[PDB]
Amino acid sequence: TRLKIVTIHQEPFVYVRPTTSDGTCREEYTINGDPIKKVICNGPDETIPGRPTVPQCCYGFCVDLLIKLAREMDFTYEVHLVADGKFGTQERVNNSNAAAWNGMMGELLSGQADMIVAPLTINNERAQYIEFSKPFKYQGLTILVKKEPRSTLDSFMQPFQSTLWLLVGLSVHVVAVMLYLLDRLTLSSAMWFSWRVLLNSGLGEGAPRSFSARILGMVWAGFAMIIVASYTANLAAFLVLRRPEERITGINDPRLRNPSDKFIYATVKQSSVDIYFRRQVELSTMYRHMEKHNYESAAEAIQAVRDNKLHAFIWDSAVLEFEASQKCDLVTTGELFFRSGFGIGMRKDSPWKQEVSLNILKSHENGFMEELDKTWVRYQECDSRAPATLTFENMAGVFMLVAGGIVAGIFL
Amino acid sequence: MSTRLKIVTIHQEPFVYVRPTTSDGTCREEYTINGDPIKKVICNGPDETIPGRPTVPQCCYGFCVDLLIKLAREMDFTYEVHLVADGKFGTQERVNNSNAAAWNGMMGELLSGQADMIVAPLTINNERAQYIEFSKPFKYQGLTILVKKEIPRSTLDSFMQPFQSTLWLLVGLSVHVVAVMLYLLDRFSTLSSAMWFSWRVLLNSGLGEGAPRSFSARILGMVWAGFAMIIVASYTANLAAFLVLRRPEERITGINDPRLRNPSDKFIYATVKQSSVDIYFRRQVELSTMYRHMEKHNYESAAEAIQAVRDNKLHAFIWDSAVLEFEASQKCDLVTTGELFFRSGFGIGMRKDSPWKQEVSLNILKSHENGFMEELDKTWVRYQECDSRSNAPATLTFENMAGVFMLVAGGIVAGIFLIFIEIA
Amino acid sequence: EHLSIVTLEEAPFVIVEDVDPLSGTCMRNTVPCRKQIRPENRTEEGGNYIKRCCKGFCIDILKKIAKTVKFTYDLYLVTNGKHGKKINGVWNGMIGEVVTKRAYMAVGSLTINEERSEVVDFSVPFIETGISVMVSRSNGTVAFLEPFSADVWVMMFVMLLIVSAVAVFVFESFTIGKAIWLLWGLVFNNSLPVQNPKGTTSKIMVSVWAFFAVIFLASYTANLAAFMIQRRYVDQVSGLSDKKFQRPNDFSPAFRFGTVPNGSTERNIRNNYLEMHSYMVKFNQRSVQDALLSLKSGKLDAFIYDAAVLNYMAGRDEGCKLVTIGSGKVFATTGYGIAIQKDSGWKRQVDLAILQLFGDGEMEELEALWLTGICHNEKNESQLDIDNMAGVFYMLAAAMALSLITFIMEHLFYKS
Amino acid sequence: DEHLSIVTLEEAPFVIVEDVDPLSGTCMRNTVPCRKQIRPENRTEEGGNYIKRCCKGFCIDILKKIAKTVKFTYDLYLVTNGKHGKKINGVWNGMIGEVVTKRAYMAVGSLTINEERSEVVDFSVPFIETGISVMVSRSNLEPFSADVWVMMFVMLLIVSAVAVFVFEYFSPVGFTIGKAIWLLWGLVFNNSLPVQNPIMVSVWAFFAVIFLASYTANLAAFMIQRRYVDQVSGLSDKKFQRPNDFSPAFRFGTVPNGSTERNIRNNYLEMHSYMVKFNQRSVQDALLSLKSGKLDAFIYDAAVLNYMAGRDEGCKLVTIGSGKVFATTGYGIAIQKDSGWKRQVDLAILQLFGDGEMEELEALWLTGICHNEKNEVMSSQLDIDNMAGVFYMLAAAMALSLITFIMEH
Ligand SMILES: CC(C)CCC[C@@H](C)[C@H]1CC[C@H]2[C@@H]3CC=C4C[C@@H](OC(=O)CCC(=O)O)CC[C@]4(C)[C@H]3CC[C@]12C
Ligand SMILES: C[C@]12N[C@H](Cc3ccccc31)c1ccccc12
Ligand SMILES: CC(=O)N[C@@H]1[C@@H](O)[C@H](O)[C@@H](CO)O[C@H]1O
Ligand SMILES: CC(=O)N[C@@H]1[C@@H](O)[C@H](O)[C@@H](CO)O[C@H]1O
Ligand SMILES: CC(=O)N[C@@H]1[C@@H](O)[C@H](O)[C@@H](CO)O[C@H]1O
Ligand SMILES: N[C@@H](CCC(=O)O)C(=O)O
Ligand SMILES: N[C@@H](CCC(=O)O)C(=O)O
Ligand SMILES: N[C@@H](CCC(=O)O)C(=O)O
Repeated sequence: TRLKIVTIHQEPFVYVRPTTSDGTCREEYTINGDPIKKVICNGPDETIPGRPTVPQCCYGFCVDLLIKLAREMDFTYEVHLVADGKFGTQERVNNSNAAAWNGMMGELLSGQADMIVAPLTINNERAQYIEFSKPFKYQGLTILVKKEPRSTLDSFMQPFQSTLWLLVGLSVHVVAVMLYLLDRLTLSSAMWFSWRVLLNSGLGEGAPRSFSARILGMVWAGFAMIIVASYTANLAAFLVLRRPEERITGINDPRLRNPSDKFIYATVKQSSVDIYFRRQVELSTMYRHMEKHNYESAAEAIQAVRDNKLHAFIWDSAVLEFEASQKCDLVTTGELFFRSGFGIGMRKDSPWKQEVSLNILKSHENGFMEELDKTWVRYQECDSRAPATLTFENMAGVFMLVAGGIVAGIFL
Repeated sequence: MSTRLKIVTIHQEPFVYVRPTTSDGTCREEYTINGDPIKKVICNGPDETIPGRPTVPQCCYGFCVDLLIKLAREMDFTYEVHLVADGKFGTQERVNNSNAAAWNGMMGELLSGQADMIVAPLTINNERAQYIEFSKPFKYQGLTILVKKEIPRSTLDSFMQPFQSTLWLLVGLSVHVVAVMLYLLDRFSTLSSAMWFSWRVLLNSGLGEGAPRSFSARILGMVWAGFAMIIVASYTANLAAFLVLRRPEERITGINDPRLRNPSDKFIYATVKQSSVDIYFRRQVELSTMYRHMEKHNYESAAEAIQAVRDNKLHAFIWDSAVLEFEASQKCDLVTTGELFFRSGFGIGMRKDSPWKQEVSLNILKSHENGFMEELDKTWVRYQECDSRSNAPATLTFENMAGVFMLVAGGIVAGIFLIFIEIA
Repeated sequence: EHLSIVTLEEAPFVIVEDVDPLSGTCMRNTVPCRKQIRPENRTEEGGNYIKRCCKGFCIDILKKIAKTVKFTYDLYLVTNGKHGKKINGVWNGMIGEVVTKRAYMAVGSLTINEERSEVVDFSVPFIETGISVMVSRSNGTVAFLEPFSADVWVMMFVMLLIVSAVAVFVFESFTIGKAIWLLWGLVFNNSLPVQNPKGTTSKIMVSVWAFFAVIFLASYTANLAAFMIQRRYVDQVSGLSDKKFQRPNDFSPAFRFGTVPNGSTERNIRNNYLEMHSYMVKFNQRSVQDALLSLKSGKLDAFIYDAAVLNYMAGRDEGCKLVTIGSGKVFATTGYGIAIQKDSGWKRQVDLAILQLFGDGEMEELEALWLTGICHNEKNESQLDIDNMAGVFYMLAAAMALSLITFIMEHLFYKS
Repeated sequence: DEHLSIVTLEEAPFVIVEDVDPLSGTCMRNTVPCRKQIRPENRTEEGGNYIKRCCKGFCIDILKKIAKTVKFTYDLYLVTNGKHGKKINGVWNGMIGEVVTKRAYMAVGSLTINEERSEVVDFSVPFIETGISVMVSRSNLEPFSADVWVMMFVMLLIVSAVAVFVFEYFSPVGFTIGKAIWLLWGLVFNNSLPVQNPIMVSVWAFFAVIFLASYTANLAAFMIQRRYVDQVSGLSDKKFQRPNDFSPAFRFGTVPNGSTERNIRNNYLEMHSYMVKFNQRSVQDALLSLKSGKLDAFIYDAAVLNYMAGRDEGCKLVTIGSGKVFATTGYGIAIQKDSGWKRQVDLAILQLFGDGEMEELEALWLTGICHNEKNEVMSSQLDIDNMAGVFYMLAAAMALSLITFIMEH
């Protein structure tokens, strides 16, 4: 027969762009060297503020999966974009005794759609009304952000770990005390000799003449050149390809828990990520900051995180990591949490659910999803860097360590 | 319209792959790195796994097979491909007849009628052109010498590689402008003490015998000490900057390297026997010395010399550029060292009285202009080259350190001569 | 509602521990679970069934679910070992017992494939699992002395001595020995307390040495920054580079890939790459620990295995020599799932229970308590390690004790 | 011992055209005489008198050698009509036009072997590889970070307060705090302080190790930027296929009626229509367009661009793609069609390849002072503009410090 297909515009999975002036989809070839497959989508063109329906050209990962599923079972389809432009939610707006769904969920429950072929996440709140197949996308939750600077701390203890610096001091007193012993006021001359040799103070106060003490001091001066060459070495190594900052909160981080108006982390309104922080009473406080600073479309939050408007952005790992591989101004949070999966959605009484889901279980077994990945998740590299001017904050840090040592020295 | 013509080829690895048949007899279906079907034909060649040298069918695929098919399309002819009996390329020799010479290899079988056209990476040269006609080359190449990837030596240079001769004159002009200016600025307007003051402040000598105390000379000496930490920081900065993106010294600095001309028994090089390079070093009398060494160390198959270069058995392997560069893009233990030489071209071979030479050469020109040969290059030179390889300089190399040490020692010895100059 | 469940033993998903003989019953987390042995026995040629206590991750899921949906359970283990393989149209193992109706539900280390999904049903995925390969890398990397070459010692000391011998005489209240300590002190970044020469010619040669100082310093700064700026990387090719599943040979002399025969990974590799089916069936392993020893003792280059079980192992490895090829690459993308009766069953409500365990965050707390490994628990662990400082301090301290040997030798020569 | 008249063009370094030496009244060095029939006008002629010049180069040398091995006479002639080869209204003009026009029996020079040309004329074996190529000049002094001067002055103030905090020994004036601010400030600028301090000097020394380590480490940071990477690498990139994209547009062009024009026309129609409007005049003028920002990138023949980059002063313009060459065609002596010395000329070229004399020929003509650098791209060999900025800081602060000296006076 003929069944309707509802989908939403998601950047990596479902591209929704209009056609040329003639009316057919522009034929193109991907960077791999393959014809990109597109179909017709009748939905609200966001270009016209009017919210009017207009057929278009749609293509992507979920489009290839929709053509594949249409090839597996002996059925045809008629794709159309979702009317309201959101994923879906359950609510009761005008009826205090009867509730309904909105989005693709609403069109499915109202009969306006027969199948959802978009990155639709599986969860328990939606499982009460629809039936899902075996997931076609393994993902999670990561806080996505656009991150800025080389130094957050004094640069003397950064290249050498605490064991290396403490070892250097232990050698300072091993050569000061071993020099006082081998050369046998005097203690201040030994400490001033070792410290003046390590710091190039050049006081010229005293010196021992014993071959044991001269060899000890030569090992101490050469070792001083090697430890300052290691501090300047690894200190110069953290100039290119520096380790990422802790702005990536992760599952259990302080930045994700505390709702400060300066570090704007938020979720898309009328979506699941708002329900993740709205249901938990502990995050209710954060929910407050999310209640007044939430965004509608995920692309608006992406542009806000690119325009330095939104600090962090908790979102699915597939989309956030994809935008991090496409727009290298943004990075996802480490320690991936809330691992879920995108899968197709069907109604309960449908028999297709038995076969189609099994087909997905077969679709993973043959490795077709790996080719779809090779097509629709490709990482575009960026500038590997560099920091340049960005050296002031550190220099103020190390200068703050020196000035702090001058204050503690004034107390002494 | 058929004109079924036999076709002979050789096993040169990028251009002609030769792998065995599957249990059913068909070729193993494989997928092109680009994600496309790999071509396939059957070859009647020598079985290398058995004593008999018996003829056994195989599956052969690659650049020369694909180009062979494209030509079989543009011109209305049919083919039957097989590997050469003797297993080597064409060369002229006289094994049993002292007064008459003959060709053996593909060139031979092509002249012997056993084949009607040879399509392989055949070198183009004068000796073969007098007996066979070549096309406008389908491959433009030369000869490179292959070596194993030895200890990362340093790019040899003098100690002044960081700063050219033009900038040092200005730097020294500022040094004597601030030492003589320090002689004028001292005491608000001795000379040797001023040069020792400014130089002692620039080199951190810290003698302290002479030192200006004026706030103009002490503040100018603080901009001078800051110019010393910034100039020294720039010296160590760029001196560490050449360190990355360095080209480890190529072992043989071209065919005319110190180790290359003199056949010292520490560095042994050779090429494939009964091959084009054998005619190149056998004809050229001057290279006879090298040839002498090669005369005793050449190999029958080219792959054997490749693995010899990988197994530290053989030191250097002068060969065709496309094969060696491809093996360098396949194995990370092999590099091609030095400047290219004998730049020739692989072209389709056929007897001189053949009219196929005209249309075939023209279709090679077209396949060049059509951009088809570039596609074949993307397909069969996968260029899965080993990249991001990072130079590791030896903590130091006597050379590139004996230059600065030689300048300093020379300064001393001359400086004794300069003490003899101050004596007068 | 006594619901008997059949399961298999594979840590840490199902840890089996004998009952405490002092307490008799099972203590703490563990739920009662029996196990019956056909080959040997105490009475009735096998009729006696041993009693055990089962605790772990999936066991906590079955007991917690048993508390949520209010269905009681008497756990039972599988006698014939398998995962989800079917032979000659007859299935054996956990999914085999799920098809044989000997267990209403089946929770454990059971993978979800199409062959089982066609004959039995599964729930929502609990953990992402698939086909993956594991190989071990040697911790062979090796340190500040590496920067300067061996020419540093002979050349530098020789030139110094010769120059103070030559230069001292080019230099030509008190006169204190030789100023070689001033030269070597100047070589080690100024910091020289020695008195410079008062002559006019010595003001030249010393300057030259200053050059030989700073340049050497620069080298000691460049080259120590050279060898140390090459770390934290891996260049093994991705995207099925070995081709061993189809062509066993590679740029390496051999590629060995083993699968558990009559297993889900073997059947999936048997149905994917027939060459991997022949070479995997020829290289079929016995147990998982035997293959792990084959990967640790150099007896096997790699293994092909479930992905999650190998993912928890990274923490387990000590000194973490071992690692998962691809920094977390997954090939099949399937999941674990509790088996239910075909067509008919509580499947919907039980799935609500699973996704409820995911909704309450119990997967994150369980992964933090069970899954999290001291290893890699920290974010990635640029900073100079203790190995380099050990390299320097071995030479500094070696020259210190050797300096004391110069003091004892100075005493042996002083007593003369 | 035959006529074998040869037509040629002038294209350096392959065919350099020099005036006859007036003192020698003959072609100096190893030049070959080459005339030019100026037809349209003359002092007392109308298309009959030919001017005299002296042509010498790489192609001239290869012509001389081939003529030595194969016995034939020849008189070198320049091409009056067009240049090179081009085909208009089915009528051939240029060198190939004169070779097929029988106005020249042979045509040797910087002439490419192409199918359309090989239709009407014959070609020998190729002696030099020559195709299409791209070349672009990349259109795109310490990291003080507004802290060198402010931290040096505040370090002098902290040196004064720390000097008053020392309170040791005996000092000359009631100056000395400024002598410990010049000694402590100098020590902050990498030791070099001759003043024996009476610790505050230890704190400033720690600031010298840490702060100096930051100055040298960041000085190595700004210099560790990998450069010479081409703006457009592939020549199949989007910057070439779709010009109206990045703003401003990437202006590029080529030289008309060559091999690149006919092959680019028969290959890409749209790209040809886009590049025909921005076509350039001469090779050196196109180098100026690639240098003066009038053209972001420039694409043309490979060999002439290889030398033009090897002899380019400063080696600024380099080939895009680290020497990538498309098309792959090569030059060759153009002989008479259908019949000719088809095999003898090739045999001469291939025996000349056997002796190996090209290598010497390219060493004499092709090898530039740019390919003679180290095997590494070397980044910037030596600071000529960056070091001059630090010298402008030392000289600017030297005249300003002299203003503090006269104001101090
Ligand atoms: C899908 C089936 C129905 C084929 C469509 C038949 C027509 C609708 C044909 C007639 C002329 C074709 C076109 C010819 C010109 C272009 C080539 C190509 O567009 C471009 O090359 C981009 C440069 C530019 O926009 O000018 C692809 C679309 C288009 C409009 C073709 C699209 C389809 C067109 C309009
Ligand atoms: C002498 C030295 N003092 C600072 C920092 C540093 C670090 C390691 C070794 C040596 C130096 C400096 C800058 C530039 C050149 C040499 C040095
Ligand atoms: C597109 C193309 O180059 N076609 C060529 C043609 O140019 C040539 O004239 C002819 C030989 O006569 O062979 C065709 O294959
Ligand atoms: C885990 C394991 O090795 N299981 C094997 C199974 O693969 C094999 O089919 C059977 C045949 O006897 O023997 C079992 O022990
Ligand atoms: C530099 C230039 O534009 N030269 C053209 C030439 O390419 C063309 O062949 C000729 C007429 O055909 O007209 C010239 O002006
Ligand atoms: N190594 C590949 C080369 C062909 C290709 O993948 O393009 C093979 O032997 O099949
Ligand atoms: N000599 C060439 C001119 C273009 C080029 O040098 O590549 C030709 O015959 O067209
Ligand atoms: N004409 C150059 C070409 C160099 C190259 O192959 O890039 C030569 O033969 O030396």
